[PDB]
Amino acid sequence: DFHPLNEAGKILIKHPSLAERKDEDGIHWIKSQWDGKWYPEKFSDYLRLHKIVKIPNNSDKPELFQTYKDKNNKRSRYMGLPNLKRANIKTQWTREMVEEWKKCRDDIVYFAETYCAITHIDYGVIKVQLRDYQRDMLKIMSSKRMTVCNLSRQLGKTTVVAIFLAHFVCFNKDKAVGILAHKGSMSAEVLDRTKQAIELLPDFLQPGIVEWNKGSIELDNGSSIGAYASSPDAVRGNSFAMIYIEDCAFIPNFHDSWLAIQPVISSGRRSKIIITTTPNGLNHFYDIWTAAVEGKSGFEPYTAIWNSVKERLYNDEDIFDDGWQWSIQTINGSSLAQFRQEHTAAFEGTSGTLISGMKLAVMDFIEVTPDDHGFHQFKKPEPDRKYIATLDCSEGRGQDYHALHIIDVTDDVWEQVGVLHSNTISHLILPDIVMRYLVEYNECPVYIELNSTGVSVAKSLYMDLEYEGVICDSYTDLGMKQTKRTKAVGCSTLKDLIEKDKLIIHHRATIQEFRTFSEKGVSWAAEEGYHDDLVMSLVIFGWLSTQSKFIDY
Ligand code: NA
Repeated sequence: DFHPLNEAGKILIKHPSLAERKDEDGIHWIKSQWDGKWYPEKFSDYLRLHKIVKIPNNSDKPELFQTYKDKNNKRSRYMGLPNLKRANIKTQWTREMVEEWKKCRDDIVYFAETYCAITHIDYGVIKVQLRDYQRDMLKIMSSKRMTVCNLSRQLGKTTVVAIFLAHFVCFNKDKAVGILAHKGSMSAEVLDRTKQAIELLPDFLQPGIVEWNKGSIELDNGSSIGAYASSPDAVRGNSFAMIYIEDCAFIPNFHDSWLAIQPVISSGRRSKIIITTTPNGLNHFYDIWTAAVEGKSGFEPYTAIWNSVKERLYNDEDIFDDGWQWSIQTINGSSLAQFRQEHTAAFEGTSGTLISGMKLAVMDFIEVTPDDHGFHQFKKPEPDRKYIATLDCSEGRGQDYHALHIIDVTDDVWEQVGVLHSNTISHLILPDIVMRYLVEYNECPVYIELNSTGVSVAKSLYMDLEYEGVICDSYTDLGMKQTKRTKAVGCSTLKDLIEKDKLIIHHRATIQEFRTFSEKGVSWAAEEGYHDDLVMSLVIFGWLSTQSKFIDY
């Protein structure tokens, strides 16, 4: 029957068959369902697209600063170690060098792809081959002050975490870094890798080394990296410019250590903080991730799981299968319970759904016969009652649906009184159709999602049909402008509204879409083969609900 992962009726992985194809540059490509990128059919073709680059051995030519290391001059070497340079050596800055240094300074991906190395036994010093997830993480950790990663296990995260920590200390002066982990030996392992990165850097990017031991390093610029077992002592006692928290979810009695962290980041001496971990049930981390993902804590959420290692997407026969058999083989020889625990970064005591099943079980519906159009009337319009309409237009039409909700806003408890749901109505005749329902419900104001179709619909209502009740956040944008944050907090507010019983949903298909509107880290969406149009239209309302003008349309 099912692919192990697809245990219930729900599809968590699509077969290679259903994947989009493409023939280009003499090779057969297959689109991956995890990132929507094109991957060659043959594994051998993937390798000649991600081939190894040797960083050549340079003690000879100081002119070639990109690779130059003064390894043979022992006086220049820190403690006679070839890879490390003595503290306080004056570098001879040429104009080229300054530009390249500065380039690395504010382009972390370039620095990571050009200068970070691993020393291979067969090919010598080679460039680290970054992965798309790692690249994404570098950008985020760099551009944002506070970042939190919900990763799976056996992703080589440390490789990227090391590169970043290296980049920080090598291109910032007088900056103290503290790595915090459950055990101090864990955080010692992290900086070991950071040191493995630092020691392979060319002279011009390598600051001189003052201290260089297991639990601590210090550079001649003033920057340091300290390995610590997580404690409230470590945070208060030190003045950190950056705090990296390793395996955060698996740190017992973290609440006090976390409270010690607050003043260090939150208004605030204002320092960077990077958290990376696999999840561990509904503990303190679930609260961190949720606050980040709902856009409440200023943290930038990021997530990556097994499929980010693209080697797994090619089977034993070296043909692209989008991780179909690797996943089967990894499920076997172990357990589904363990695969979720090891490879999926899912939280234990919960499903993905935005709305808790605890709430989705209590939710009753009102069965009604819809119009010629897609309109479901739950409660008739009443004179002197305030209504609010939200519209998520298709694009689209199956693909997906047009979704209009009408919400009775009069009382303290808001009620969904009408829903238009259609994949048959053209967006050219929709404005009129929608209007008669808006006009039926006491000249109901409407907040339209400004997608390609929405913008158009907004025009027709406000201008062509001269409807004076269309809500706009600006004069260029006649509806809800789509942003990452609007969706995030719209979902967050929708969750609250629904669960605290401020918003009452009557439409069965709406409640049913909530049933499969779940985690699509770092956001929420509909899972395979489901629609989210009805939910997404209510997200619009959620976001509108937070707006001051709404506090009484
Ligand atoms: Na308005």
